[PDB]
Amino acid sequence: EKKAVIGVVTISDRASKGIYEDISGKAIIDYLKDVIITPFEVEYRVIPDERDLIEKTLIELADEKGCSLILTTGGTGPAPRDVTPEATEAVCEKMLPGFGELMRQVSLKQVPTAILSRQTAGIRGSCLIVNLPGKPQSIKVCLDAVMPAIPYCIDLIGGAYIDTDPNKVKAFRPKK
Amino acid sequence: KKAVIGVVTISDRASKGIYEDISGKAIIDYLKDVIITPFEVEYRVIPDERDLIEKTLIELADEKGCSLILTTGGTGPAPRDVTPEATEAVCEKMLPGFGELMRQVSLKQVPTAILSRQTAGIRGSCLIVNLPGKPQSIKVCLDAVMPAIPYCIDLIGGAYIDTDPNKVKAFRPK
Amino acid sequence: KKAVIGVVTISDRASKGIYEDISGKAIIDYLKDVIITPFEVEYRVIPDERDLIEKTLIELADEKGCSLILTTGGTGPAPRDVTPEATEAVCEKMLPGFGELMRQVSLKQVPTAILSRQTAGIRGSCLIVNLPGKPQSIKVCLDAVMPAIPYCIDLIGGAYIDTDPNKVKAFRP
Repeated sequence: EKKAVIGVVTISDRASKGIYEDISGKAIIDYLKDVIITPFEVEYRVIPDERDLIEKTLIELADEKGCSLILTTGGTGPAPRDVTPEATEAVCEKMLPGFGELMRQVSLKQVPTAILSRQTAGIRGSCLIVNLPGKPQSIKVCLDAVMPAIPYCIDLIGGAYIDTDPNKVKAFRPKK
Repeated sequence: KKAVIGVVTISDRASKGIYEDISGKAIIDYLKDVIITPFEVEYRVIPDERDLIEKTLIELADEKGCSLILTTGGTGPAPRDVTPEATEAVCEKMLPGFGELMRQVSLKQVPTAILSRQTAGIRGSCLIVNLPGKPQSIKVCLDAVMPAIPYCIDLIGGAYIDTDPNKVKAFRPK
Repeated sequence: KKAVIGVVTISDRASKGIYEDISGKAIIDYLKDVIITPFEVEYRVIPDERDLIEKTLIELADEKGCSLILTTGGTGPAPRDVTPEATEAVCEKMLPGFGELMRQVSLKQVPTAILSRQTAGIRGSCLIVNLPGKPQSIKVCLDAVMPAIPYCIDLIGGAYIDTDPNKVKAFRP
């Protein structure tokens, strides 16, 4: 059986040179540990806002570390240096428009500027890559919104088996 | 102009063997139930081979004169699901609102609706729309987008289609 | 630094002088009504010709120094409706959330909202947003996206804009 490996990449020129506490990264890893009940390992990376480095990082995680899921945080706004979506589009062979649409929709509730987010999601081999926001409150609503479909998506692309605690988040798996 | 509607079932079972087509059935049943104007159906069941999908859509729009083509199948994240790609390839103008609405109305009952890559686009005077595969989802999606289809077809110079207002209100700013 | 907003009406009728532009005027009125900071308007009424749309958007952003450009017209399914195409052609980064929300908000009124291809993108320090036609559908879309515009402009190095919190709250994290 394939081992479940999950990538968590915090993208920020600032944090890349040092960060006392990666609140965004910690929130994401905390979430995963809480809701997931199947065995899995985390591959954490903190890199700057450099398109080529982000692409190479995602590639290393998916291709070398064998991640079935990679969650990024940061670099998805309208500013010129925010190139996480561009890097994500570049390494994936197929994008999932439903992710960005839903994440912005749930984020909009409390954040009117959620429509400025260029967060997306895509598939590279047997790995799903999802761009999350930076704010803890936004990260939470986005994960609550998309996690229910992640395990099944991973099943469909041949990734590692992941299951969640139905009491926190139920991993929807449609059957024949 | 004669109203011809294409219904294309794209199967990922061409090799495993097809024993039924409940998806195509749901679509044909829907069309017959709501459309009140005369129309014919060009039905195609093809394997999920990208070039064949594009070829089929081009034939239906260009040779068979369809004003609307409805597809089912091959719209998920799996690598073999390339219906959306084929659709983009044959269309000159895409309509993002279709995929958006279809994923939105399907979300409550289908959390995995965000995995769907269904889209919609225009090729000359023909509107092409990707539909899901589950009959229940097909009806839900068609109920959401059919209201704007007849009018969209008018705007691109396609054949006249009108539905039973007691079943589906084809909105026509007129 | 100076706040300049472009308002582009893409219509044949209006460009011929045989139709008053109720759309563009509604946009200008909206801006004058909600903005409380100093700004000027660069108004243009042009035919729906692909090349003229791109050149007008480029003139406004590059030569007139607009930090925001609002277009109206040519965003439907018809083959002549190429405002979105022209917008994509001049922007270096698109904003999918804008089209998503505008269609969302429009669905409330009419189901044909899904036929709209309105979008938005960035060119340098200028934000370009495609608005609807009816002066009424314009107010509705603007009420939905305006809250995030001033801040977007801040992030791309554009001019400072702020609105009347009693009319439209310009959200700034």
